[PDB]
Amino acid sequence: GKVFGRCELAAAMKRHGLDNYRGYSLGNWVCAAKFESNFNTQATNRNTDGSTDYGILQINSRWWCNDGRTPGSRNLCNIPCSALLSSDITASVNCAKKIVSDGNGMNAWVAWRNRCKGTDVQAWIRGCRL
Repeated sequence: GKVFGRCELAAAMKRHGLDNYRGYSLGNWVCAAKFESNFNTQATNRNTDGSTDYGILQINSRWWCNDGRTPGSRNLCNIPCSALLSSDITASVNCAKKIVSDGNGMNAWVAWRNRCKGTDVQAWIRGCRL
């Protein structure tokens, strides 16, 4: 397992191209992870509706990843949801990119919309080596 630190996650996300990706500066992505999962790569939220949110960015199994148990599955990231529980952030970052590339803002992430949008998101990367 793994729980990231803020700056460790910022650096990994930047190595994966997230700083300014589709108009979202790096702190947006760190803030989203903070409030979605508290940086826990294995965070898993199982919803009454039968879908589940997986990993550090709490990506959902209806549209985005396949867990084989969710009605209406589209698997638009073309990954098993297990890949979103990895200690390495590859699948989560690539799927987060795909979400935005499929026409969704960051507003897809409830924690970003509710905790991060409009704030000084740069604070989430302040003092980090990048």
